[PDB]
Amino acid sequence: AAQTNAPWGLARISSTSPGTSTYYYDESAGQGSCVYVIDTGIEASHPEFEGRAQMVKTYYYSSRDGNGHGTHCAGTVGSRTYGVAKKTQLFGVKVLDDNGSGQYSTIIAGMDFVASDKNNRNCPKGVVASLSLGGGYSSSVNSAAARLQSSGVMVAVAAGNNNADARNYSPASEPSVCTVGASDRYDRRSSFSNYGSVLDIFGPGTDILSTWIGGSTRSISGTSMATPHVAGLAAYLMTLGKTTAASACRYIADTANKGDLSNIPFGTVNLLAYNNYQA
Ligand SMILES: [Ca+2]
Ligand SMILES: [Ca+2]
Repeated sequence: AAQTNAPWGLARISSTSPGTSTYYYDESAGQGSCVYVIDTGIEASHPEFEGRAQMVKTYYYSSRDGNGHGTHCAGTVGSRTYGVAKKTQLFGVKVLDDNGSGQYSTIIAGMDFVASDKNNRNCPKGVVASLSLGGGYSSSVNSAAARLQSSGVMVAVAAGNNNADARNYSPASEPSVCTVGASDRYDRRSSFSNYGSVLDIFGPGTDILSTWIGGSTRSISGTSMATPHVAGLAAYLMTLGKTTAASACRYIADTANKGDLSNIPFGTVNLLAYNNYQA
């Protein structure tokens, strides 16, 4: 399949060179896989989700997304126009309030919930969890992310937007998950993106167009935008049978575009997510 005039992030992950505008992908498009979006919620009624998204858990008064952050990330995962895996199933877990904040104890409970909730969902091709959040270092938050990964879920987390080493931020500093940095359309490291040895992969993160609340769209930037690219790619590869939840992060790094990025400090991987699609 080919999506012409696609968002630059989608075209980048289906090309070995920057500057293209077509997203090449296999028609399976992640059908049979499931992706939990642990964020501010999802506006599941948005036409771009085609009825494939639903809220399953909230830790506040409502399950509605009153911020837009979670709706934006979920659209990058699997919306029709702006998504990597255009046929996956989306589940929303609202651990952040409508201001974009949340306590660590609530974020931990959300991860434990996903580990248990997947056992009563029909996801024959596997389960992915996308965490576009984080804060200061916390061993308890790292441990919860390691538990979710150990339970059989491919966990992708944002590296952070501090332009610093991600080793002082959680859950980005947990080695067993997949920590995602951000890049721009010129194959440069995003000026805000964290770095360090704990990073596993880079994804498109600057000026990312996706869905928004009120049935609209808008373009925002952050490592919170790069993570759903990797989460969507994992569901796309797992549906194709290329990898499993336990080894998806390693397979993505093994098959990524290598050396294409600039302004990468020494000690940080120079790897860019890539789907290796050949018609
Ligand atoms: Ca290249
Ligand atoms: Ca890792």
